[PDB]
Amino acid sequence: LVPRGSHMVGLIWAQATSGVIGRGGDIPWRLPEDQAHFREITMGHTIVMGRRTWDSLPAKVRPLPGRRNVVLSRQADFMASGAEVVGSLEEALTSPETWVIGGGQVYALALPYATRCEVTEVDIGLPREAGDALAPVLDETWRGETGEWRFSRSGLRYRLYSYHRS
Ligand SMILES: NC(=O)c1ccc[n+]([C@@H]2O[C@H](COP(=O)([O-])OP(=O)(O)OC[C@H]3O[C@@H](n4cnc5c(N)ncnc54)[C@H](OP(=O)(O)O)[C@@H]3O)[C@@H](O)[C@H]2O)c1
Ligand SMILES: CCc1nc(N)nc(N)c1OCCCCOc1cccc(CCCC(=O)O)c1
Repeated sequence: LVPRGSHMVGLIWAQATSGVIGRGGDIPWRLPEDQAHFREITMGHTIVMGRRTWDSLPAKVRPLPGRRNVVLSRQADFMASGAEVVGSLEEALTSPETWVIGGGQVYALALPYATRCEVTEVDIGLPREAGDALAPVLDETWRGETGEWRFSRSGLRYRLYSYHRS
C-alpha cells in the first residue's frame, strides 16, 4: 500500500479512557492481548521511541526483535545496545514505514507528520495525575474506525481504534 519512496509515519499506543498512557515510569495495567497487537502492527518496520520508553522496555525484548529500534535522546553517550540513538526527529523518520511507539513526549513530537494511529483503549478508570504521560490529542483531520469491546483473559475490557488521515 505504501509507495517505497514515501515516509509513512504511524503512532501506536494504549491508553486508559482518561488518556493516561504512562505513570511511575511504567504502563499502569497489563494486557497481553495488546502486547500481541503491538507486535503485529510494528513487526518488520522501523520503530521510534523516546529514551524513557527504551528504559521501560522489558529486558528480554530490549531491543524489540524483528524491528529496527531507534531511540531519541539528547544524551550523546547514551548506551542502547542493539538499537541506534538519534538526537533529532529528522534522522529518525527516514524509513518508508515508521511506527512511533512512545512515550508522551515523542508522540507529541511526531504527531504533525503522522497519518496513522493505532490506539488501544483500556476500560480502566485512571484519572489524570501530576506527572502522567498522556496520549496525544487528535485534531479534526483524523478519521477512523472503532472496534468492539472485548474482555481480556484477566477480565480487563479493551477495544481497538484505527485512525488515519491524508
Ligand atoms: N501506554 C503506551 O502505549 C506507552 C508506550 C510507550 C511508553 N509508555 C510510558 O510513557 C512513559 C514515557 O513517556 P515520556 O513522555 O515520559 O518519555 P519518552 O517520550 O518515552 O522519552 C522522553 C525522552 O526522549 C528524549 N527526547 C524527547 N524529545 C526529544 C527531542 N526533540 N530531541 C531529542 N530527544 C528527545 C529525551 O531523552 P533524554 O532525557 O535521554 O535526553 C526525553 O527525556 C512511561 O511511563 C512509559 O511506560 C506508554
Ligand atoms: C504493549 C504496550 C504498548 N501497546 C501499544 N498498543 N502501543 C505501544 N506503543 C505500547 O508500548 C510499547 C513500548 C513500551 C512498552 O513495551 C512493552 C511492554 C510489554 C511488552 C512488550 C513486548 C511486546 C511484544 C513485542 O512487541 O515483541 C513491550
